[PDB]
Amino acid sequence: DLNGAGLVASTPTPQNDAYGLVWAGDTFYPPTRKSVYDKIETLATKSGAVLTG
Amino acid sequence: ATANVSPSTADNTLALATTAYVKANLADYATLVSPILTGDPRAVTTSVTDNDT
Repeated sequence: DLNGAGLVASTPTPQNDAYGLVWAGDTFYPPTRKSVYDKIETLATKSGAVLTG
Repeated sequence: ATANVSPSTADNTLALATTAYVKANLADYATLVSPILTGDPRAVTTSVTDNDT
């Protein structure tokens, strides 16, 4: 379900891995929109940022 | 207009200071114009021949 099967060319597929160490050195795997969104939700903006903690 | 939760007036660490915190801290100090000193204020005893303000 994640990579497929058979003797077919390894075309890239968007991975839905959580943000972390698996995100370095990929060079041919694109992220998923959920994966990007989850990390971006936890970042401060340049303008009108409401810092907490 | 970036904002952050105001730290306590006793905070003396690397936490970001807010304008409300600054006002709260300065509320305990005397201004140049018409200060009302309370308690036991002390000043330097000048010479008897001193002739200024």
